[PDB]
Amino acid sequence: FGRFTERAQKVLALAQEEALRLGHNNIGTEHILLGLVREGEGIAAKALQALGLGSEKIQKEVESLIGRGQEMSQTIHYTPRAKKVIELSMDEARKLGHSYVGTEHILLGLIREGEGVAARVLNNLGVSLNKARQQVLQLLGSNETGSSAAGTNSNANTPTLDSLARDLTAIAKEDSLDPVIGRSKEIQRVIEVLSRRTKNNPVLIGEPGVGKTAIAEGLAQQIINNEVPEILRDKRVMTLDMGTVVAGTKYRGEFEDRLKKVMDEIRQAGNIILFIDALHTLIGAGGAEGAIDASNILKPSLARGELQCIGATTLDEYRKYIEKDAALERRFQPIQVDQPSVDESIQILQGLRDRYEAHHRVSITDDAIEAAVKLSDRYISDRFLPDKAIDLIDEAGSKVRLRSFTTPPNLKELEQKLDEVRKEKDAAVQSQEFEKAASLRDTEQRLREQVEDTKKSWKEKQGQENSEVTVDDIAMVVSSWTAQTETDKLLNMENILHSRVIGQDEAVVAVAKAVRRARAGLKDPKRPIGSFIFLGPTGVGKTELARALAESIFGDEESMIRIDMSEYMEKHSTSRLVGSPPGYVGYDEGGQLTEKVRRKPYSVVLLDAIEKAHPDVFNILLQVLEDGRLTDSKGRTVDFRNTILIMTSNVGASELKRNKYVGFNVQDETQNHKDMKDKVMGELKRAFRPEFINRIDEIIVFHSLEKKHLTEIVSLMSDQLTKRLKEQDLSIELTDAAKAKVAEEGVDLEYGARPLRRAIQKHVEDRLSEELLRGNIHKGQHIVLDVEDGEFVVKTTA
Amino acid sequence: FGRFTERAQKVLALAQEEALRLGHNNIGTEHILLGLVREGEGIAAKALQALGLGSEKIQKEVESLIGRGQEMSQTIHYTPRAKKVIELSMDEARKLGHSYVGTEHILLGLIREGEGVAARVLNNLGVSLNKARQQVLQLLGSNETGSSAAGTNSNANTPTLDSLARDLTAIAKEDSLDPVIGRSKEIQRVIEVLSRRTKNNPVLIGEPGVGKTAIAEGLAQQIINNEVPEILRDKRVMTLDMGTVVAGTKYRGEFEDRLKKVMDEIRQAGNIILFIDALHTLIGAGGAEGAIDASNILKPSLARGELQCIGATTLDEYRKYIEKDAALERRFQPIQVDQPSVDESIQILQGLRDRYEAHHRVSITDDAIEAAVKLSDRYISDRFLPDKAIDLIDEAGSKVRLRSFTTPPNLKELEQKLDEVRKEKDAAVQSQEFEKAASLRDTEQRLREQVEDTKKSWKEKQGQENSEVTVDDIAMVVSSWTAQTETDKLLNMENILHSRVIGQDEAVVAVAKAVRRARAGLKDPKRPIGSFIFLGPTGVGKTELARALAESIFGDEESMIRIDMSEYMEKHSTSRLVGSPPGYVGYDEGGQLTEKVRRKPYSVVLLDAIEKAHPDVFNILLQVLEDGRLTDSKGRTVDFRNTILIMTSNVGASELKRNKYVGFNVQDETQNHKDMKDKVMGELKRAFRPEFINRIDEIIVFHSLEKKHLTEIVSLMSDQLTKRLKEQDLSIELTDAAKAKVAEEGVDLEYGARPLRRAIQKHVEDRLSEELLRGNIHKGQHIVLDVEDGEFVVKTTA
Repeated sequence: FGRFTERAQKVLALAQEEALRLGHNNIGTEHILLGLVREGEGIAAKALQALGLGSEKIQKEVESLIGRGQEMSQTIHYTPRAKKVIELSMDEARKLGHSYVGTEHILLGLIREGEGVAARVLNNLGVSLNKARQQVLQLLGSNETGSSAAGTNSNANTPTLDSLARDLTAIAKEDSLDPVIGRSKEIQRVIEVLSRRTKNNPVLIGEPGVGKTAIAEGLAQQIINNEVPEILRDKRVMTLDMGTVVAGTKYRGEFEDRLKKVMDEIRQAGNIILFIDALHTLIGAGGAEGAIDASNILKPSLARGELQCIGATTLDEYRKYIEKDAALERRFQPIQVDQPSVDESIQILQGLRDRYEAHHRVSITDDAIEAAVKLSDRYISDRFLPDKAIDLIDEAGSKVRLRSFTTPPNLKELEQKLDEVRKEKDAAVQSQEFEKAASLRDTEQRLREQVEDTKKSWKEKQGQENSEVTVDDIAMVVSSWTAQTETDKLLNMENILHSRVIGQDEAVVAVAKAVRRARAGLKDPKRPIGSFIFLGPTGVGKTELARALAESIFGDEESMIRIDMSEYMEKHSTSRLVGSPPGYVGYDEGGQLTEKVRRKPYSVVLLDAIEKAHPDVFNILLQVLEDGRLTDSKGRTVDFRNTILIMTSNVGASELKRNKYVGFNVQDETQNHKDMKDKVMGELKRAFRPEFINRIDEIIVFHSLEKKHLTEIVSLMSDQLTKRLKEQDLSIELTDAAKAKVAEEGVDLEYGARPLRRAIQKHVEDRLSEELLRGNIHKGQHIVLDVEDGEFVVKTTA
Repeated sequence: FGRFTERAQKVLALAQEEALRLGHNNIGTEHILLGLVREGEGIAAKALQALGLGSEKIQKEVESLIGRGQEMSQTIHYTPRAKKVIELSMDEARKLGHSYVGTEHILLGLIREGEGVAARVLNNLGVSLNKARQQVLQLLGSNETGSSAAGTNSNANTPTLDSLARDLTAIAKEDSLDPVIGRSKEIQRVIEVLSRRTKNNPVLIGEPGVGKTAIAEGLAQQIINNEVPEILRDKRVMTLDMGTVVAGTKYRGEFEDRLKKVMDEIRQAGNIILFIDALHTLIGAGGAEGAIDASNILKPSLARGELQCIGATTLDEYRKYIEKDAALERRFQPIQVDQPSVDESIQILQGLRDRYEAHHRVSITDDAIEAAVKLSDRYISDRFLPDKAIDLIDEAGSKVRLRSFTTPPNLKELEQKLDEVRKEKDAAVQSQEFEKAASLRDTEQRLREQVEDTKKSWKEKQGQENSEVTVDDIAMVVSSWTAQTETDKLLNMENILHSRVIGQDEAVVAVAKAVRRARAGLKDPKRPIGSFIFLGPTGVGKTELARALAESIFGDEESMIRIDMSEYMEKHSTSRLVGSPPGYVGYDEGGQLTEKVRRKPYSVVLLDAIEKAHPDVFNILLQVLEDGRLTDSKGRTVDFRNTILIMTSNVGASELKRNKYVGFNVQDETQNHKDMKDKVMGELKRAFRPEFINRIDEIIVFHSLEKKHLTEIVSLMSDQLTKRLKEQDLSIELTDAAKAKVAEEGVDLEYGARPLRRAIQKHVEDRLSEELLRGNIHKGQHIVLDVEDGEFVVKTTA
């Protein structure tokens, strides 16, 4: 039902006692009622005893019902009536100060459900339903136990400390104050700044937003025992809570007045610590609106150090307060608030991990924690390092906890069946159709037990799967977003990149391995997952791999940035004029490159044809390649952390486009291979500076046809064909038998490689469409245009 | 009289029984009254029997009104009295919770209609009208029908469930709400997210706009029966829904406070699931302004795992929450939600067909759905895949149902007469003018019946027509906007393109058929539905076809975007289209091309002069043709889906200007045809960079004239001639003989047939106008340019 204590449950179970003992085959509210009076000295029972009802008195009425009875007590469970009462009471005990459920609450809950079996039992045994709830109630209430109140055993403090406000020291006497998670060196660092009084205030600057407040609670604790100096010893800690300070008078003027009142009482000689949150706002410096200019009072008080205070200030705002002068900053002092970096991340995860067992399957395993962090860093995305983490851990740790209970095969189908019956049955009884309902009822109960037995027979599937939550689990979950499906993308990357790369087995494998290394959790996360320079030809080379990489790692062809370096041979912006240039490398930094990768920090950054472009532009790109950042535009830091940077180039192109053929011998395959496997890496060095090339994982080499890179261009256009009809309905393929025959038409010596789209168009597309309009193919079928007899044939494969 | 209960309708028809039985030829309320008291055990009847009125008592009065009576009962229908009583009863039923109006309500309806036939019957039989309505009320008029008394159980629920809101758990107990449509494996994938609590929130990302809420209703069901985790044994789903919260509160601060209360009740921790609909609005991040940043409360609540929630964010928004940090991603987690793609579309169509049943034309057919879907996808193509679809089926799904019943033999003329009568008759009857009315009345009812028989005579045309909404029906309707008669626009494309093109028989058939190929299905919808190069002379074929293509395929002449790629060169746009720092290649990527085509992604994109245009431009153009998309404008996707990219090319002209002369020789002309239709697609290739232009579907070559062509060009000029004067309200026509004499001026070896507009201007426009100005014809009569003796002749005919 929920969560209950004994006392409750006992009155309920006494109902079951009555199930067989009174023969109430399913036990109504009356048995629950009897239950209440029958635990004797339970608060419900006691109430009923006030009304004069003994276990007897209830039971006599109760016995006048079924009368001991159907002692088979078929379906020896509750009734729907009693199930309402139990559910009501439980919650009616939450309502009446009890997290779970107490005996009293069940009688009270009975009263609530005052039309049920209990209710009529009680209206037959005289006593009113509210007189009963009265009696239970007067054995609840008058709480104040486990609590009291205290100020400060000094309270020299009084005119201030009355007003205005909570004191961290006070609330920490019994310790009803949460840690909160650190930000641990910060708590130490607070005592550095706070046993100061011309740097009175530690001033916590960081993401708000992780829980700055954890650090603050730090101070309180350490002034007691014992990290603190003798300075911060012999002190009392008071928080300047903004709401009481503004008061019900609801003005800034009132806020200042109350804050002043604290400053006068500060006569404790700096032995009082006052906490001023958003101290910069109070200083009133920075912005076009200061947000009150308390700085005037605060400055001599802080400077004298009589006001010794605690600062919570915002990253930029804090600068814009110490700038104010001349002892304003003789308070605040900055301190790094922990927003977890990757190692720290792991530790945070772990700290609330075990508690993911409120929604079970996680915690466990260690490797998964590590994965959570690490796997996010290379695969998905710009997100914060512990947030990334914790999510994966829980994500997978649940994914599977359902797959337990989704493996009952799909014995959900059982549940489905039972419905059809009920219906049939019900409607049949309504006709009567007595026994014509009968068998349908019976058919139900067959089902009912069958259904339920196999949904919880896969509680064995819970003990089987439902904790393990590994790297693999975590990766699958990281992929959900985007080490199962983060390394399977990698491990089979080469296969995937080759199917949209035009040959160039060299290129595919080079990129494949470098990305597969980095993206599997083992390298290049700060910089691009692969920075690369690609020399090759085009359409039998480079671009097509840039596309294929975007597609495989990040999802979709068009998750690809694209900047032209030939414009960065700049002077296209003085008088030829090109998109919004402050002056062209300034365009790259100031807008184009940085904005685009900030937009997708999870994409193939494609810096096309770096080539003869200004080496200074390459220095700018070099910061991406090394650091994986640029800081530009408006002060944005653009995370190329989870990009794969691909720079194309070519000035070797011709050979890289010139075959690998048996053009005059088979040694023309194997030295043309070698020729291309040379031409990329030396035209690379000749194109631009080595410094550039040096922050590049691999030099991706693109070759050309044995027969074979050519026939892959045919298959790139033919694959654009195979892809394009499902959007309107229809599965199209040019069969490989035909992709070969279509490839036959792309040979001349003097012109090839390009005509292929068109010849696929004529011989496939055009041929299939002029046969589809006639009505030789139904919609949503698979259309293979094949060769079957050495000629085109449209065959279907659904 | 509406769709209402039988019991009502029965008292009404019983009036008709009294119509003939007492001879009250048209039935007043006494007969309705009689109906009421005579049905015995109807609530009205029973009431009247209380009041002391048996069928007898009423009928005695009724019989004393007429008795027997014209049993012929001339016009044996209702009259305004009885019809009012019915209208009234309905209102007397409205008040008693009956839209299905019953026996009581009519007796009640009588009461309403005091000093009427019922009413006076009752005031003669000593029964006061309100005592009668009383009597009915105190039987049926105290409705409590279908009582269950709502709710579930539970009481702890109070702070949450008070607020806000109809909980998912409630609606699935009796299954009182629609599923609606999933995304079923998604419901499983969501419950996975409810098996976790530090990635708590499944986050449904998709169009709003799908009926997403169906997946959410999913959860409820799977947590119940029965295979769901140990976690989700004790799970309850309680809803946080914004709409009720904002209503009657009208402040952001208060709204947030209510959301805080919702977060608080979650103390049932590890027993409760909270549904946050529009979780994205709450996150209040990723924009430049929030939508109320509740995220601050939700994120730590989720991290602690006390809150565990069901999230609906948005496509991009899931990123823009996971960015927020540092347990902001420990909230959201993505889930796949689809707006129906084309195959799904077919299923949507069919599913709601049966619900359009009150049209008897939607009904049917599989093929009709298929047409709707398939045709919509390629043609308009400006909406979404099932919506487009369902609209076509239904478009046709009346169009023909109207052709069923366009006019039953249009005796609306009959009615016109019957009117003339009404008047004639009326005014005669008004004077007396007795027999002078007689024949007029008689003429009236003569007419009247005559109307009605032929007004229902295309119910024989219903037994002929009354369903047909097949393929062709659908096609016609899509053509109405813009398989068979929309695909007749594709199949008969050549005919359509030639009629608004300057000859160019080569060009017309090539584009026509190539587009028709793609629009059948095969020839690339991912890519532009036609990529093309149009070579030849401009204005002498090219542009004019781009227009004509738009017209046949897309349904509008001027559904044509048009960008010049040569300005994107900056070669005639270093000084001509540019000034200040921003300029033209920036226009092409940055907005012009991408924005315009995103607006209409069903337009002829006409990319002017792409030979000598930027080599950078061609990389972009190639990307349009291949990928079918460009991603520019900082992340906008421009759908070159059912665009027809038409790239023009200056070169070719000379051969195209050579013609298939009637005489010159015979050898070279019919080989000049063959020469221009071949050589031109190769003058393209020699002029510039192949990779873009070959990765196009077809290379279209445009004549100028083909000698052969002239008399077709003149008839385009003549149609341009004849139309522009209609705007000013004059009808002119050139006879074909006269269009012929103009055609004489564009025969030609090498000069094409660009001169034909001008020569129509000189010999027609100018000539007719030089005859119109001189007062031979004056302002608003018909002007024929004829040839009669081989010479021009200006004729008048109006």
